Amino acid sequence: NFDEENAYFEDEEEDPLEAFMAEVEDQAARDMKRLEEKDKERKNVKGIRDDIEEEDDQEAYFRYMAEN
Amino acid sequence: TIHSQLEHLQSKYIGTGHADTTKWEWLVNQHRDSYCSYMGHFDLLNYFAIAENESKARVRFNLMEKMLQPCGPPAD
Amino acid sequence: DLIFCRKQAGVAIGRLCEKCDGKCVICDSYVRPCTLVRICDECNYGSYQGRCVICGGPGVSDAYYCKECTIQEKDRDGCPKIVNL
Amino acid sequence: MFLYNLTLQRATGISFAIHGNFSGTKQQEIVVSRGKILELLRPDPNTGKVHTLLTVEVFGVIRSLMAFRLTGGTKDYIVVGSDSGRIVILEYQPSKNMFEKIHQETFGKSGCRRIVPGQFLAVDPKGRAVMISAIEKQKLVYILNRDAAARLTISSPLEAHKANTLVYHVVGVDVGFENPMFACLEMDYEEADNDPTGEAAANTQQTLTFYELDLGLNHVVRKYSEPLEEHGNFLITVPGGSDGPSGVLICSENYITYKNFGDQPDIRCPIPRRRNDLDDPERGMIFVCSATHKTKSMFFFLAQTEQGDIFKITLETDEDMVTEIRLKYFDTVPVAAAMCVLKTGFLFVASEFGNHYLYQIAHLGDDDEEPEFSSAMPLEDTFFFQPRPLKNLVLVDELDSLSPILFCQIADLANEDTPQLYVACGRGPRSSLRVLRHGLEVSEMAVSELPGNPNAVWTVRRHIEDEFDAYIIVSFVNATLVLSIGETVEEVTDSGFLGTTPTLSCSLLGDDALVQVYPDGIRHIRADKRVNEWKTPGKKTIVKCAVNQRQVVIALTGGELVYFEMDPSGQLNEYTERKEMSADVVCMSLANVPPGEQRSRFLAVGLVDNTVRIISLDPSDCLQPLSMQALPAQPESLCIVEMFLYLNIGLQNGVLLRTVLDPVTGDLSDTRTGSRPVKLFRVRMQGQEAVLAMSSRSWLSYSYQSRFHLTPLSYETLEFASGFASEQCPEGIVAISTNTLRILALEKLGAVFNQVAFPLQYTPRKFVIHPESNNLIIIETDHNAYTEATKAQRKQQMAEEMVEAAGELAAEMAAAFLNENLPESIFGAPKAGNGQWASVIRVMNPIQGNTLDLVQLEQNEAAFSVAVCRFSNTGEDWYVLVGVAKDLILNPRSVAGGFVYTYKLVNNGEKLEFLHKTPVEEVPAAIAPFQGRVLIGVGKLLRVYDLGKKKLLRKCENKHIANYISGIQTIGHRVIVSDVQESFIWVRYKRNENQLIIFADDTYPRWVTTASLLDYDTVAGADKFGNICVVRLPPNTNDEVDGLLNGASQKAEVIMNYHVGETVLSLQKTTLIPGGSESLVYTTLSGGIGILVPFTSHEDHDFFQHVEMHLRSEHPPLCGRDHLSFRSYYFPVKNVIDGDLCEQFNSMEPNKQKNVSEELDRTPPEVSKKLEDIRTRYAF
Ligand SMILES: CC[C@H](O)[C@@H](C)[C@H]1O[C@@H]1C[C@@](C)(O)/C=C/C=C(\C)[C@H]1OC(=O)C[C@H](O)CC[C@@](C)(O)[C@@H](OC(=O)N2CCN(C3CCCCCC3)CC2)/C=C/[C@@H]1C
Ligand SMILES: [Zn+2]
Ligand SMILES: [Zn+2]
Ligand SMILES: [Zn+2]
Repeated sequence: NFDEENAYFEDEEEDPLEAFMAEVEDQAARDMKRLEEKDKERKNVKGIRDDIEEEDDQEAYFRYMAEN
Repeated sequence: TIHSQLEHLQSKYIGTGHADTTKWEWLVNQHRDSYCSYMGHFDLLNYFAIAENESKARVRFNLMEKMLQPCGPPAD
Repeated sequence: DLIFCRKQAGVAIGRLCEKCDGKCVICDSYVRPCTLVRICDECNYGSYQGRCVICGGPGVSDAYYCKECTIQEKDRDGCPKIVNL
Repeated sequence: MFLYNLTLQRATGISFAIHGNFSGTKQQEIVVSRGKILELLRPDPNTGKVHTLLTVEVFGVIRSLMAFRLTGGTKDYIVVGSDSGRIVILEYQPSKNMFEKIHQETFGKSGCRRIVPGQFLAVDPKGRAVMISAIEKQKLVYILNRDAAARLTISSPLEAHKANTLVYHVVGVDVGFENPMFACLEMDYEEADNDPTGEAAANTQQTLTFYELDLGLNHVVRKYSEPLEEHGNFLITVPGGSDGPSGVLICSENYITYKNFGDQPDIRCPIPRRRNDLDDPERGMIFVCSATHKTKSMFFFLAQTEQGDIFKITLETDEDMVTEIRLKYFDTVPVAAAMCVLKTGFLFVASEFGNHYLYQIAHLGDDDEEPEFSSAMPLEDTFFFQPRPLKNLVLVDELDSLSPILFCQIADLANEDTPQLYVACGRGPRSSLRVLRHGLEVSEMAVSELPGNPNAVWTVRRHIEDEFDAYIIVSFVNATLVLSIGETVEEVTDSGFLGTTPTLSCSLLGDDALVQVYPDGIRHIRADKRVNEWKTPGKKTIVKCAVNQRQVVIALTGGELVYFEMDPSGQLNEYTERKEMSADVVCMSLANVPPGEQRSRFLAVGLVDNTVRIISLDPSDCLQPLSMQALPAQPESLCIVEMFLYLNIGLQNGVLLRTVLDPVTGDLSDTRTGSRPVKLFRVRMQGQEAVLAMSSRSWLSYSYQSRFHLTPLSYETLEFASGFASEQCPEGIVAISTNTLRILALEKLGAVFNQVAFPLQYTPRKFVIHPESNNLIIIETDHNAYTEATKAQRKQQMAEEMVEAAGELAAEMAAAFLNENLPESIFGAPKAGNGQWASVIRVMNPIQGNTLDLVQLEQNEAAFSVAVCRFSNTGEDWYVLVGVAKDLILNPRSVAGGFVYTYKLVNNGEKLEFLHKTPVEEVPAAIAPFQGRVLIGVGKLLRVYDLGKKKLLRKCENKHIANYISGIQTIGHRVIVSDVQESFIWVRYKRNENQLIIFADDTYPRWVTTASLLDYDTVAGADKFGNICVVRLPPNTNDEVDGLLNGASQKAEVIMNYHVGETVLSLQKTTLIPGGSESLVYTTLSGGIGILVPFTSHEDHDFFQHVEMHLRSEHPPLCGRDHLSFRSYYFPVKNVIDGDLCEQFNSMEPNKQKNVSEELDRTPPEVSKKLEDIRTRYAF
C-alpha cells in the first residue's frame, strides 16, 4: 500500500444495484438456512486434496523411528 | 541418523530390496522396468515391431497391458 | 539429527555463510564446485529466506555441489538443507 | 587402438511431430523428432516442397514433444521431455538459425526410468501450465508466466504423486480461462499384487481421472475419477471455451467414446470395418494417431487405424451438450506415427517406416454419396465400408527415409571404381532393396550431338532484367554456331556475332551490349545492328580474357595486360597503362561486380610462371603488383567466387587448392580428388554462386552455410559448361562432351547419397552375393502373414461362403470381390494369425531391378539364414542353403522344428533348382561355408555338414554353447560364435581329430545383433541396446586345447566400448573412397550410416581429445543430457572420440569459437581445417 504517489493522491479529501443486492441476499439466506438445517446434504466431496490427506516423507520417517 | 534416513529413502524408491525379498518380487520388478525401458527407447520398440509384424502403437498398448500382472499371480 | 530435507527443490538458490563459503553441502569437500544448489519453498520463506544450508547463519554467497557429487548425480535428490529435529 | 566416430548420413525416421508458428511470422513450420536429432521443416505453400531449415544432435533420447504459446504472443515455444531428469523449453531464432534454450528445470535422475517423469507431456491449451509425467506414480506441474519484458518465467513444480498407479496417456483439457485441467488414463495395480488366485488382476478397470490446478490456492487436486468400460489407448483434447464443448475423446478397442464431467452422458461409436476383410476375425481394431483441425467456424478430427484408414470425426452438439459422434471414411495412407494438418490446406504424414508424405487437401467439406456412420444409428453387427483409391487427397511431396535398415553390403557390383551400398530395408509390402552412391544425380535436360570440335558455350541474355537468355555459342575448330531458344532451337541469323573464327569470350557488356572476343580481336555489338571492332596489331593473338559487365581485361602474347571499361555513357574507354611481364597468361578471373559497388579490384593472374599475382584495377591503383605466390604445378583456370570471398586454384592434375580472397591467403584446403587437368567454370546452385570443377570426373564445389562440399556427379567427363536458363527449365547447365552437345541439370538439395529402389514382397532378412554373376540371393520373411496360395484359397472360400448366404442368390457381389486385388503397398497386407508366417527366396540382378528367380515356401515356414558355397566332394558347382523354422511361436517361444533347403544355382547363377530338404530339431539360425563344407547353428548346437545325395550328413558337433547361436564367422583356422545373450565364443576345428573345442570366451553378457572380424584376434560386435564393442584375444592365448568363472579357461579383453544411441545391424570393414583408408562402416535401424576410423599418431589423438573435453563443457547437449554419461549408457566409454560433438565447433558463435580455439593454442580456421582433414581422409 506504500508509494510516494499513493500518499500524494490520497491526501486531497474534504436501482439495478439495489435489485442485484436483493437477489443476492435472498440466495445467500436460502443457502445459510440449508446449511443450518443440514436436513438434505449428501456431502458430495468436491475435490480431494492428496497432500492434505496423505502423510509426507518426513512424517513417514518419524512414524518409522517411533515404531523402531 | 543420516544413515537411517538413507535406509528409509532407499526403501522408499520402488524396485529396491532387502533380506526378506522373494524371487517373485525381484522378477516382477525387473519385468516392469524392462517394459518401461522398452517404451522409452525408440529403437528397441522398432526392433520388436519389425520382429512380430505389428504397428508400434499396438506394441506399446500390449506392453502397457502386460504391465499389470507380469510373471502371473503370487504364491499361496 | 543431522538429516537432509529431501523435498522437491524449487527455483530458490542455496546460500552459504562466511564460515562455510567454499564447502560442498553433501560431502564437505572444498575442491571444484560444479553445480548450483536449489532448495525447496519451505526452506526459503519469511525469516528463512537467506540462510546457510549447512549451519543456518546469514548467507553471503551461493552454495555449490562438487564435481564428484555431480558425477554421481547426488544433486538429483531433494532439498539438501540440513534440518534438525 | 583409438577410434574416431563420424556420421555420414543422419537418421530419417520420425518419432514425434508438432506444428506451429515457431519463427513468429504467419507461416507454419513442423518440428520433427528423430531418436536423438531435432529438426525443423518448412513446407512451401507455392510448390509443396518440404525444406529442412535446421537439424541439431541433442545426444539424448527424446520421449515427448509439445508446442505452446502464451496469451497475446505470436511465437510458439517447444517443450521437450527426455531421458534426462530435466524439462527443457526452447525457442527458435530465425535470424541466427538455432535453438535457444530458455528454461531448464531438474527434477530427477537420468535414464528411461519407471518413476522419473519424462514419458508423458501435456500442456494447458491457453499456455499457463505444463504437466510432465512418468509411467508410474510421479507427476509434476509447472506454471508458466510472463514478465513486463515479455519473457517467459517458470515456477517451482507442484507434486501430484499417487502410488501403485500406471498411466496410459495424459492430455490437457480446454476450459474457458477457468482453472487448468489435465485428464489421465490410469490403472491401480495394488489389489492385483495381493491376490494369488489371479482374479484381482482381471476385474481391474481403467479410470479417467481429472486433475485441477487452482492458481488461486497453488495446488493440484483430484476432482473426478470414473471407471471405463474397456481399456483405452490415447486421449484427444476436444476444443472448448467459446468454440466447442470441453471434454475428451477416448480411443479404445473397437470403440471411440466422448466424455465430459458434469451432466453430460457418455457417447459411444463403434469403429467401422472393411467389407470382406481378409484379416483374422479374432483381432480387434484400434486407432494409432490423430490430428485436430480447428477453424473459426467449425472443427473436426482425423484418426487413423492400424490398416491405414483415416476417418473424419465430427461432433453433433447442443448449447452445451454433445448428442452424436459421426464417423466418415476419408482416405487410406500408410500407417503414420504422427499427423499434422496445416493451414493453407496441407496434411503431413510421417510414417513409422519408409518414406514420409505431404498431401494437398483437395476437397474441403464433404459433398459425396458414401455413407456417414453415427452413434445414434442402432446396430445389434458392425458398420462396413469399402476402401478405395485417394479421393480427398493429392500427393505433392515424398521424403526419402532409409528406416529401417536391416542388412547392408558395401561392394562394387557395377564396374565403376567406387563401391556402392546395397541396403535391404523396409518392412511388410513396402520393403525394398536400395542402391546408394556417393555423388549428385545429373538430370537430363537436352541432347543433340553435332559433328565438329566443340570448345565452349556461354548462356548470355539480351537484357539484364531478362529471365530468358539470348543465345548459346558453341565454337568449332573452324567456325562457331550461335543459337537462340525459340522452343525449337536451331540455326539463328539475327544474333549479330556470326563468327567465322572461334569465339573465346561472349559476355553481356551493357544492358543489351555484347562483347565478342575471338583470336583476332573484339567486336563490341549493340542492341541495334552496329559493331565497333578492335583487331590485332600484327601477329599477336588473344587466347584468354576476363569479362565483366563493367570492365573487360584481355591477354595478348606476352602478358600485355589491357583493361577496358564502360562508363555510364555505355561505350568503350581503355585505360592508359599496359603492363607487360615475362610470360603469357594461362589463367585469370574477374569477380562479378556487385550492384553495391562500381567495379572490381581483384584480379588473380596465373601465368606460365606458375604464380598467382593479385592486382588492383580501380582508377586509384589500377594494374600494379600487390602479392605473388607460386604454384605447385601448371594451372588451367581460377575464379573468384562466393558461397565472404574466395578463389579456387585448378591444377593440371586431378587435385585442387583453395585460398580465401584477401591481400594475403588466410585459408588452405587441398583435396586429392584424376590425372587430367581441372577446368573451373561458373555456375549457379541454390540461386547463388558455385564453381563446377571438371576432371576425368566432374565435381561441384559449394559451401552451404559453412558446410563445404566437394561432391562428384553421376556422369563421366566433360570439357566446358556454364549455367542455363529457359522456359523449359530456368536453372541448369550447358555441358559439352566428346561428339556431343548436352544440356544437363542438378536438382538435389544437398544430399551425400543418391539412391535407386527396387520393391520387394516381405521384410528382407539377409542376402548374399554370387561371386561369378554378382547376383543377389535374398530371403524375405514376415509374421502374421499369408502366402500367395493361402490368400487365394481363403478368398475363394469367402466367396463360396458369401454366395450361399441364403438370400436371393440373385445378385453376385462375389464375382466383383474376386476380380481386382487392392494393392498391398497402399492398403496393407492382411495381417492374420499369430503363428502364421510367409517366406520367399529371390534372385535379383543389382544393376537393373529385375527378378531372375522366385521360390515360394509353404505357409508356416520361416527363413532365417542363407548361404552360397561350394562343396569339396563335388566339382565347381554352386549351392544355396536356406535355413527355415517350422511352426515358430514367439511369445511364449515354441517351435515345431526346422529344415535346410539345398538348391543348385544353375544357368550362370540365374535359376534355383531344388535338390533335397534336411530336417533338424531346432531353428537353423546361422549357416557359414567352412573348408569345403558348411557349419550350421541349430539352436544351441554347432554342427559341421557335408553334402550328400539325399540330405546333409552330420560330421561333427559341439554341445557346450550357452543359449542360442545367432551368428557364425570363420577365419581360416578359428570359428567365432555369437550367443543371443552371451557375447562371443572362440572355437577351433581339429582337422585330423574331427573335434570342435571351445578355447576362449568373454566376461560380459551381450545381446549380440551382428559381428565383424577385424583380424585374426579381434572381433567387432553390436548390441540390441545400441552399443558397439571391440574384443581382442590376449597374446597369451593358446589355440591348441584338448573354467574359472563357470566358463572357458581363457578370457578375452574388451578394448573398446561406445554407445551409439541406435541399434546397429550391420558392421563391415571397407574402403569408401578410391585411394583412401580402411574404416569400419556401421548401419542403424533408424536409417543412419556412420564410420569409426583409427588414429595413426598420438598428436592427432591428443588434439581431438582436448577438443572433445573443451566442447563437452562450453557447448552442452541441448536437452539437458551429460555427453560423457550418454556415451556411457550401459558400459563406460573406452577409446572413442565423438566426432559429432567435435564438428559442432563449426556451428558455435565466433566468441565461443575463439574462447575454445585459444585454449588449444590455435585459431578457428586451423581447427576447422584439422577437423576436415580426418573426414576427407576416410569418408566424403
Ligand atoms: C582433505 C583436505 C581438507 O579437506 C582441507 C581442504 C580442508 O579441511 C581444511 C579446512 C580449510 C578451510 O582450511 C580448507 C582449505 C581449503 C583449501 C585448501 C582449498 O582452497 C580453497 O578453498 C580456495 C578456493 O575455495 C578455491 C580454490 C580452488 C578452485 O583451487 C580449489 O581447488 C580446486 O577447485 N582445484 C582442484 C582442481 N584443480 C585442477 C587444475 C586445472 C584447472 C582447474 C581445475 C582442475 C584446480 C584447483 C581449492 C583448493 C583447496 C583444497
Ligand atoms: Zn560433494
Ligand atoms: Zn554456515
Ligand atoms: Zn528443503
